[PDB]
Amino acid sequence: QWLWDIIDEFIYQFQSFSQYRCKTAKKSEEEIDFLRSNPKIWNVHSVLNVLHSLVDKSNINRQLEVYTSGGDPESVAGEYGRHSLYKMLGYFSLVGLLRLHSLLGDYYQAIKVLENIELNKKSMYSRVPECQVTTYYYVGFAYLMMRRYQDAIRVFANILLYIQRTKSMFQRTTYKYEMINKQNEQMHALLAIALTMYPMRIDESIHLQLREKYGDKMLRMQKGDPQVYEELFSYSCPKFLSPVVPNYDSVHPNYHKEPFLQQLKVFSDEVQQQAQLSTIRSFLKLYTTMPVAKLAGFLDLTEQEFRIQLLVFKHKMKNLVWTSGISALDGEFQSASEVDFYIDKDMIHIADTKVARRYGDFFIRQIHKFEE
Amino acid sequence: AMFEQMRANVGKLLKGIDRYNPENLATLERYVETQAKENAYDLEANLAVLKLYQFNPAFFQTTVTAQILLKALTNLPHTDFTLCKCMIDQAHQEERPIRQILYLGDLLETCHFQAFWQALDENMDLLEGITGFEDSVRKFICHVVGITYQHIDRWLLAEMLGDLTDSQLKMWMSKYGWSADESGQIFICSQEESIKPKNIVEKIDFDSVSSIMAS
Repeated sequence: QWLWDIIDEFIYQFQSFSQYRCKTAKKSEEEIDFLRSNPKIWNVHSVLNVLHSLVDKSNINRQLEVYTSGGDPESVAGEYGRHSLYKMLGYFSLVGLLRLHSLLGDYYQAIKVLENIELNKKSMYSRVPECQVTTYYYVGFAYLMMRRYQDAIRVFANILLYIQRTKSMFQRTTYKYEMINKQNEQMHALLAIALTMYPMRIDESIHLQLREKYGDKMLRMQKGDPQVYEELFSYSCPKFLSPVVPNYDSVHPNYHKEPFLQQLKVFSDEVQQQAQLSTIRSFLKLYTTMPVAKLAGFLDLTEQEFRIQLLVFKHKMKNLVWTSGISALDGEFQSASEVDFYIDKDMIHIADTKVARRYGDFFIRQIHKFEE
Repeated sequence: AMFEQMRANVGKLLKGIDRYNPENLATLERYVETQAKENAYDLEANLAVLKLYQFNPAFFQTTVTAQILLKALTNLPHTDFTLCKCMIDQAHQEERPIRQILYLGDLLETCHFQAFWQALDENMDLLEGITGFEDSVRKFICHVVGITYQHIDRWLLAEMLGDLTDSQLKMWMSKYGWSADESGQIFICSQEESIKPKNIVEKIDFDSVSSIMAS
């Protein structure tokens, strides 16, 4: 009862404020102007937007994942709760992007994604690191869903770096500080499995404490064990969807695991054959143009007799991960071995290091201010 | 030409609050068949019907989802068909004709084109009933041939396209300008034109790095 005394009092206070949101932003200049003046912080005004991003999503996820029939939650929020706030004229501040990226978050859990196009187009206001890191969060996830593994893996690198010149300080990632650490860790780990004999960019993204364990995971996954298919997929699911609260686990109510059938089994199909793409590339491409010695050496390696070695070989070159040609008279297999790049880290660091100098020189000149 | 007469209407439907209202399925399920029959496409209208079907599983209609699924598979290697299974329920992937359509879809992603045309059942008149579908999948076969072959044998390219005859293959030969070579393969692409490496070449980033190191 204490459970749904808290839950219901969030939504009823948000439904209250939703009317104030629509009322102030659009037309009442003097009410906005009166609100600019009185406090020393306009931070109180702005926080309440994306504070209610993740708290409302929790409360609606509970009501979603308790009532699976005669749907009250999902059409009320979708119609009224979300579109009224966002579709109409933005408040003049970062609040226009806050309500945008609150809506982008709400739009993310729903698996209907195609208006990521126009959400970026309506992000007219400048990309502050606060708004930008949370844009690249979802935009990278959108590329992860687009099967643009090579694009998305770069986008996850920067947001996990912790020299995007974040400083926070006053609770703008609060109570989920390490979610940004572990979700970017996790979703980057899936992308490494698909392609990698290219980056050589994983050094920047993830630190060696985790690179060591996730490194051996990919190898153990693709080569010799489907065990990593399990444990990777266990950690990947809470982070792929982001279901903010799983409901109280008990057998007396059912009500909760039924949505989790869909939610989970939706992502089963993702990692299923995308993982089995990996093992083909896993065997290093030892000799770039393969004669009879190496082509048969690789067709001994693909699968054994008899039936249907060549067919399966020529099915898998198509996907994205080989570029090659067949010759008839020679009987020769000629192929493409492409590689990435060595050092791209140093020249990106040359400014980052100078920020270690800068905020060094600056913070002590704030202490040199005080004790002088 | 009913596709062109619903674009403006359905465009404002799918940007409003009518894409989480189930009542709009009248105009929307009609417009889904208008894609399939008239050989046109709109991902958003499909995905909204799929989302409204995911909302209330009872309103799911098998043929309307087949008209989504089949036309998703013409548009590969895009993630249109990825977004289909994401909204289609556990119950709803075991329906007819859905189960056969999904299995055939799996073959196209893993690019088992030989197995695709073997797998076909020819008594399902719905798969004949989608206009330009039989050629669309063939155009996607030849699309990926161009990306990852430098040559292909005449018998080989035939078999991938459903065991074509000599005369049937003349269309596909002419389509991307492909032509015969000595003994006796069909040319697809030049060897240096296919590979396209963008590998080792950087460390030419002097200008920016000196502009920031200027002071």
